[PDB]
Amino acid sequence: EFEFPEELKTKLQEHINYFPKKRQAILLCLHEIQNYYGYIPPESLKPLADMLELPLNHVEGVVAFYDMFDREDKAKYRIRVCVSIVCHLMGTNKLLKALENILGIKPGEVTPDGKFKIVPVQCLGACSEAPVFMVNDDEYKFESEVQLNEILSRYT
Amino acid sequence: EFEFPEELKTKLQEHINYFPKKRQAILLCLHEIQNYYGYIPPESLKPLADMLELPLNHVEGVVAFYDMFDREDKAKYRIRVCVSIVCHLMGTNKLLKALENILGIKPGEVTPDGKFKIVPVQCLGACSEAPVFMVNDDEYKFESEVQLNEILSRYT
Amino acid sequence: SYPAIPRIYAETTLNMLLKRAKKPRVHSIDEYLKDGGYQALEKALNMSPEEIIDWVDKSTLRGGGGAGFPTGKKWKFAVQNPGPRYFICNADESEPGTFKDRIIIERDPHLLIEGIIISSYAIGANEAYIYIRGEYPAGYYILRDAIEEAKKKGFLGKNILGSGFDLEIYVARGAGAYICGEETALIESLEGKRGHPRLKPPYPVQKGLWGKPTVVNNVETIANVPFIISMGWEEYRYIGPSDYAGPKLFPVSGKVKKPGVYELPMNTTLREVIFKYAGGTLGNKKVKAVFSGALDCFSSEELDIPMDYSPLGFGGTGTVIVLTEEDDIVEAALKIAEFYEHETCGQCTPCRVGCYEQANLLEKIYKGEATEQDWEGFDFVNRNIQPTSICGLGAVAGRLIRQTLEKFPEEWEKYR
Amino acid sequence: SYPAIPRIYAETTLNMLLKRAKKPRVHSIDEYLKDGGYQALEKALNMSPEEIIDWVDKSTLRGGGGAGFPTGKKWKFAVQNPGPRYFICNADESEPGTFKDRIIIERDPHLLIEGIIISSYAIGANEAYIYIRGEYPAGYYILRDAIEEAKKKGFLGKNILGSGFDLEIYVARGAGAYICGEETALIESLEGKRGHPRLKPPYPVQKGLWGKPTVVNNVETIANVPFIISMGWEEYRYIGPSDYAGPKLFPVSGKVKKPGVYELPMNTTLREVIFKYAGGTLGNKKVKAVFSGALDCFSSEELDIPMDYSPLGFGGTGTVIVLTEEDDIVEAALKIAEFYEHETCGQCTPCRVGCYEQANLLEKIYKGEATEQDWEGFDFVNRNIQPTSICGLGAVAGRLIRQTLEKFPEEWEKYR
Ligand SMILES: NC(=O)c1ccc[n+]([C@@H]2O[C@H](COP(=O)([O-])OP(=O)(O)OC[C@H]3O[C@@H](n4cnc5c(N)ncnc54)[C@H](O)[C@@H]3O)[C@@H](O)[C@H]2O)c1
Ligand SMILES: NC(=O)c1ccc[n+]([C@@H]2O[C@H](COP(=O)([O-])OP(=O)(O)OC[C@H]3O[C@@H](n4cnc5c(N)ncnc54)[C@H](O)[C@@H]3O)[C@@H](O)[C@H]2O)c1
Ligand SMILES: Cc1cc2c(cc1C)N(C[C@H](O)[C@H](O)[C@H](O)COP(=O)(O)O)c1[nH]c(=O)[nH]c(=O)c1N2
Ligand SMILES: Cc1cc2c(cc1C)N(C[C@H](O)[C@H](O)[C@H](O)COP(=O)(O)O)c1[nH]c(=O)[nH]c(=O)c1N2
Ligand code: SF4
Ligand code: SF4
Ligand code: FES
Ligand code: FES
Ligand SMILES: [Cl-]
Ligand SMILES: [Cl-]
Ligand SMILES: [Cl-]
Ligand SMILES: [Cl-]
Ligand SMILES: [Cl-]
Ligand SMILES: [Cl-]
Ligand code: NA
Ligand code: NA
Ligand code: NA
Ligand code: NA
Ligand code: NA
Ligand code: NA
Ligand code: NA
Ligand code: NA
Ligand code: NA
Repeated sequence: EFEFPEELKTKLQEHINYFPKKRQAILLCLHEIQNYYGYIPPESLKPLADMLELPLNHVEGVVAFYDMFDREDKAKYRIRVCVSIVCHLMGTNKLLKALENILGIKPGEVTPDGKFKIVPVQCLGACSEAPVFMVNDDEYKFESEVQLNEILSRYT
Repeated sequence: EFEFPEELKTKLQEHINYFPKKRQAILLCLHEIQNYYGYIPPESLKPLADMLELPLNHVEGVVAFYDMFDREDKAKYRIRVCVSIVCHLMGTNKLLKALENILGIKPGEVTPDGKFKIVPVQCLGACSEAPVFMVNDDEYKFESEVQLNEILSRYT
Repeated sequence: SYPAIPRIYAETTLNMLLKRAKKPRVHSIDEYLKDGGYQALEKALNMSPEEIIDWVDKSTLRGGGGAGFPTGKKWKFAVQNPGPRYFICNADESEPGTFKDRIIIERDPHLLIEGIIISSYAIGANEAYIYIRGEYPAGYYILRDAIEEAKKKGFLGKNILGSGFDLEIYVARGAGAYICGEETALIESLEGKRGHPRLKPPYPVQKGLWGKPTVVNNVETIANVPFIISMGWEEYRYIGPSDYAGPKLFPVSGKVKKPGVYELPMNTTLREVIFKYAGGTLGNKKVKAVFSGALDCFSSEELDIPMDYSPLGFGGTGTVIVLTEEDDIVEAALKIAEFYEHETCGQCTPCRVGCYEQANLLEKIYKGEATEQDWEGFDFVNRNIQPTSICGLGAVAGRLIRQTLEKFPEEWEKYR
Repeated sequence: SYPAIPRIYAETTLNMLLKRAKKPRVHSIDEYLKDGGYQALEKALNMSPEEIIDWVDKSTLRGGGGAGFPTGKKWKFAVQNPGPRYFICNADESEPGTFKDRIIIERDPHLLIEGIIISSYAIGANEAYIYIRGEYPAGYYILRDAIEEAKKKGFLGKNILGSGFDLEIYVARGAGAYICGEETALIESLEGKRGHPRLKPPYPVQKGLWGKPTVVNNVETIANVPFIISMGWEEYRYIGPSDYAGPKLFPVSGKVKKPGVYELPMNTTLREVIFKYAGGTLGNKKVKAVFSGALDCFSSEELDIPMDYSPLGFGGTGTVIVLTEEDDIVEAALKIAEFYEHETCGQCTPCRVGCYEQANLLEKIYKGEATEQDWEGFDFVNRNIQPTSICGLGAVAGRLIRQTLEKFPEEWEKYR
């Protein structure tokens, strides 16, 4: 009873044809699924397995292993906040506070509208620009509440 | 008198035997002679004419007609620089200037050691890669002096 | 191992002429065969010549050499005349901005060789020629090797595939004359003479190589023939508009982001070639002019024309040299004048003296060293290269420059 | 149009790896070619594979992934094993403080690509992979685009520049696991599985991707390879000290005025990195410690060490995280404990329970809720993460924290 939209099915198929073996495309497909729905829907896993020619069990264990994928909370925009040594030293707490002031949510939570979810992550490889956060694929240095608010206004 | 070395005479004979009629081989023969000597020797036209079973006059007329053949200047390497519209517009002059910086010569000139001659030519049929030059049969796009200097260093 | 060649960018929406040549490397016979190559030939040899001519006719294939003459019609004319007949592939490609044919020669030689063999069988020629400019040394060596490959696999020689049809393809090299691209001067050169055009008529199909019926076709033209036989003419005619059907190559150069060869249908506009396919202009500058090689000049008000052989269409070889708003049109016209100066063969007096004086006076104008008489003289000679001319070089050597004069008066007027 | 990227400061005294990547923008293939790009590749293809290995060997090039393994020697191990063989570029960069590789990926992709092609050729690999972390989406798209540019210019594909050498580079993305930067887990991930390290030996060069000889190298390592070929190994070895020659990248973060990536020779001291290059400390406060990522902790008494791979040297990835006098070392230790907690893959029991317990008990200590048993327990688990460990995470998860206990006893005693 579960079928991928055609515009998504095509993209998945592109990834599967890209490497010499189909199963190498698994994480790219999953990224694409999450990109499309705002999360990994559990019911998407069965047919992804078929296309990969993998057991469902293999696929489920992969989703659970890799921290970027999320099977619980649908969100349009994921605010990834680095909570590692350098960002913590240079003001992660000030960033989290500003996010709470603007949006009304803490790490782990989703805004009532389903728009924004704050995800605490380990070092994002931009430590010299600490404290660092991402908004989906975009990545920024936090300067101040007013600066953060302007940035967030660009995601509608 | 003048007589072609045996390894060249052989190659001239192969061209003359290739087409149904000997006289069709004239331009291949002349390309061959130019490849061998670095130019067309005036004294080579007489015996070539006998092999083609053509009058000397006919052969001389042909050499004068076709721009690729040079009877004046020996050179080991001919740098053919396109001077037609697309190369001129995209930076023939930068290539020539770079050529003067590296080699110490301008179009028409041979280096003292008889190694490089710069020949300005019309469109070479690589206009998308303008500005274009050849070094004998090798053809390249000019990017910069540093790139050109590296290429020219390959010809000893 | 072949001489170095720059890797010209190539892109196709149709995946035919450039199906292999979109990748910048030699494709040898095994790869060609794996892709179903030489099967069109086999199918051709099970058909009569007349039928092959008929398909090519109904395909609406036109000449890709620049004049756009109907190919099937050309062939029909040749076969009306008693044999023997000769077939010639014109690979002299020497017009400014034109580099479409060489990527076929250098990357997919078997598409051309297959086309030559079918074409030669169709007109009853047992002997065929490739005449390739001398500034394409790599193409020459590549073709020579591909012909041998075809021989070894029995696609050339006597009694090809048990058909009774004999063919050898000889490869000739030019040696620096643009004029040798003109079909009659080409033939003169193949006969071991200088490249002097002959008065047409007679056209080659009546009197050509050794005075015998001869078909001259362009490399691109011939590369369509395997597809026509393979797909049938109906499927071929679905490509693009019904009147001007099939793939066409477009070598695009100058002030565009993605210069290269594009395989496109002929209902594409000139605007589409530049902005949709070639990625727009360098620096997103406004288009000022397009030079159709050294033949025509289109202004920015003429970009919405089809790339076909219609009266209002771009026509020609499909050569698109783009100039933008900062490019001096007089400077560019001087380069076109200099080209014709260097390539008149000199048999016709107005062409001989006209091409020379056009360049020589235009240089004076350009450098600011022109007298009033030099100006008037320039105007006059530009308009008087054509009279008594026996070939198309003389007929057009003033055409593009005249067009700049008419379309950019303000910029010319400023050279006073 | 790529995703937004912070503009990380970069500075070089050598002008090699950061020649272009010192400017915070994408440098496309045209700019690369203008700087002589891809000429090293052309020189490489006219050498034998064996010759290239000798050059890389004689260059003294070591791995920039953190372990400093001699690169030449790694390659030599691979090629004594029967093919086919694979080349892998490790762009997982997920060590705390470490952001050196990304500026090459994002700013000068062709330097990396050129390196990959030469190295693949050197070890006879016809198929190569870049494995880039999922949290670098911009680097991913930038690499995809760059690979297309290279294909179009004929630097990738079949029969590269008439050499007979074939190569495709595939780009894979991670999805959140630090452990996937471990070379055997990376391979497992490339095979479409969970990132579980494998028992070594065998090393990848004997048995890696699909069980075949596989060379894994770090981005920075690979980026050196074009310079070695271009300059020759002799000239390259003139840079820095002759035992640890060539450029090295140093990502500096924390309490420095000019945080960013520095391209420097390896005779540079740690004190020079902080004070001569990185502008000294914020507020001119005294240096308390330097964290070499999550690997080592250096005190203020250890700043005059070379940034080389000698026993007494800084070593590692060159990551310099600076803490000053007011920064609480226990707080910083907690953050490091939390990192390992989140990244153990859990295959090994002491690493699984140890990484969790170290972080859990240290949190209690930090918050002032630790019993006497919690204290003694924390000490014990810290010393007992490594037993039975099959990869370097378990081997080092206690290491830095142990060093803080030895080097800052006064601060720890405050918490007890
Ligand atoms: N591709 C290049 O590199 C290049 C270079 C220079 C010029 N050109 C092109 O050359 C063109 C001019 O060529 P042309 O003078 O040969 O053109 P044309 O119109 O005189 O003839 C075109 C073709 O049709 C044939 N033909 C025409 N009428 C015929 C008839 N009644 N009977 C039999 N055959 C007939 C000719 O023999 C020839 O093969 C220009 O339009 C220019 O674009 C191309
Ligand atoms: N850059 C980052 O983001 C990052 C992240 C985590 C860890 N690291 C680094 O990882 C390092 C540890 O990595 P490791 O466990 O791979 O180190 P290692 O010393 O075990 O291996 C180093 C390299 O040499 C090879 N090698 C070693 N001995 C060999 C042998 N006998 N035969 C053949 N090949 C051999 C290995 O295959 C590997 O490629 C740490 O020093 C740390 O700095 C870096
Ligand atoms: C001065 C000059 C120069 C050329 C030409 C013409 C003239 C006037 N022609 C056109 C040629 O004479 C002839 O029309 C074609 O080769 C016929 O082939 P298609 O009918 O286009 O297949 C021409 N054609 C071609 O195929 N290649 C070339 O390089 C040239 N060059
Ligand atoms: C837990 C963990 C994590 C990583 C590593 C190790 C371990 C134990 N290694 C080192 C990797 O296994 C290997 O040594 C290098 O990739 C080999 O390349 P070089 O020889 O340094 O070029 C590693 N290397 C790298 O290039 N990038 C990375 O992100 C990581 N991450
Ligand atoms: S018109 Fe010009 S090029 Fe043509 S034959 Fe006459 S003189 Fe020669
Ligand atoms: S040491 Fe830790 S990270 Fe490494 S394999 Fe064992 S459990 Fe996994
Ligand atoms: S510690 Fe936050 S990006 Fe590195
Ligand atoms: S204008 Fe120079 S190659 Fe065409
Ligand atoms: Cl199943
Ligand atoms: Cl806190
Ligand atoms: Cl957390
Ligand atoms: Cl005589
Ligand atoms: Cl059949
Ligand atoms: Cl510079
Ligand atoms: Na080509
Ligand atoms: Na010619
Ligand atoms: Na004709
Ligand atoms: Na004409
Ligand atoms: Na910075
Ligand atoms: Na960057
Ligand atoms: Na990862
Ligand atoms: Na696994
Ligand atoms: Na190894």
